[PDB]
Amino acid sequence: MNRIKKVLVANRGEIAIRVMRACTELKIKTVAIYSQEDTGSFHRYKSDEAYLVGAGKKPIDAYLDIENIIEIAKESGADAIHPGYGFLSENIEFAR
Amino acid sequence: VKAELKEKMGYEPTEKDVISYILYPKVFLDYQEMINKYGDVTVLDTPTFYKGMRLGETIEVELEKGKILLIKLNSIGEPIADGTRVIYFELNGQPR
Repeated sequence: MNRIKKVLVANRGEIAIRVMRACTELKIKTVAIYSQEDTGSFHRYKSDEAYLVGAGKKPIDAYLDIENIIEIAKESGADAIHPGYGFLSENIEFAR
Repeated sequence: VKAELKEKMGYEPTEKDVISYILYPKVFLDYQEMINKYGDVTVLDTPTFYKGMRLGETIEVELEKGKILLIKLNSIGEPIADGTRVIYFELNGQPR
């Protein structure tokens, strides 16, 4: 693996995990993100690191806090971000 | 002595390490043995250093410029036969 050493998984649940599995299979470190209501979801324990994201936000709004996620991405050292499906998967502003 | 210490210590000592050893030999090794076990504790906030952590508490520790450990203590394990018990943490969101 070349220029991605670490990746952020900008999603939750099944899909989040599948990505983590892929990374680990490729010796890529992984970073998870969880909303307040998802402190329990076992996708957050499946990563190499994890941070809360949508602070004070309504539960669905929490995984869409674009700006927050980038700060988290930048503070983590994440070379790249995988948005999975749903949420910010198709959001242009984030992609840009 | 500088060689005595080097053999006593894991590696090659600095000039300062030496005088200290000469002045306080019993303690300097004891200090070394302790730093090997727990690492550079100088960094922990004082309350944590003397009082450890409360349950569900989260703290940050700066090991170096820009290198912060988010640490949360979730719960404490029950003792087993020989008194050992598992402590349950989240170092960087990742359960440990």
